[PDB]
Amino acid sequence: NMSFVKETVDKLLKGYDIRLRPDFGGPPVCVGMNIDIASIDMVSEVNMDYTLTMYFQQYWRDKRLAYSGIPLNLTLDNRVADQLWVPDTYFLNDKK
Amino acid sequence: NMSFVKETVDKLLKGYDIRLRPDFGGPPVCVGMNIDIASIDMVSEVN
Amino acid sequence: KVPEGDVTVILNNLLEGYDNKLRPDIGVKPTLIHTDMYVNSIGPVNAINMEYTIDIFFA
Ligand SMILES: *[C@@H]1O[C@H](CO)[C@@H](O[C@@H]2O[C@H](CO)[C@@H](O[C@@H]3O[C@H](CO)[C@@H](O)[C@H](O)[C@@H]3O)[C@H](O)[C@H]2NC(C)=O)[C@H](O)[C@H]1NC(C)=O
Repeated sequence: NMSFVKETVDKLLKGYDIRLRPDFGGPPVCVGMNIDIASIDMVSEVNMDYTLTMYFQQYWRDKRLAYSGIPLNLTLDNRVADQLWVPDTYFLNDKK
Repeated sequence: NMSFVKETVDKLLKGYDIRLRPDFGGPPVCVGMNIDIASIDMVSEVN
Repeated sequence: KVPEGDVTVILNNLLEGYDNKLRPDIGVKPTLIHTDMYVNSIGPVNAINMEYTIDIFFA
């Protein structure tokens, strides 16, 4: 069972172009976002800013990362994010 | 000679396993230590 | 004891095809991790910010 996961992951990451978004040239990729607020620390009047800790989660479909034959969802090591396209989300009113 | 030193350094660094201490199976490696104090620039009782 | 070359070949043959992306016993059973902690010191308690500092060795 292990070697099947080896082959599947290696096949998925083989020939993957991080520079191109999913469905490049096609319709826009839909990204579903949710947040879980852990705390709001310092609402400062003098600075005009609020500090906020949160778990920020994004969901998007990618045909390149589709696999079959494994009936379970794969939780990979976080560093694999360096080898994958991720949306360029950012917070506009951020100070730091 | 200059070149003698130049390839001597490369000879030294070649075949060197960083992952193992000197005398890996032998006695412990002795590490002497010196400290040259430049300055103590702060002593806070608060912290 | 044994030559340094023996430990070197053992070390470089340890990795081989490892693929650290995958956890041990993936798709078989949960990976059991035993946690150990040594509290070097519990730092100052900042009542203003509702926090406290702590220094630990975590294994
Ligand atoms: C792999 O991950 C997926 C995504 O989380 C898992 O699918 C989701 O499983 C949950 C629990 O079975 C589903 O929730 C239930 O769905 C029914 C029908 O919609 C709803 O009436 C219930 O209130 C509850 O929400 C969830 O729908 C499902 N996701 C989708 C898109 O259908 C899946 O179970 C995971 N598989 C493994 C082997 O880990």
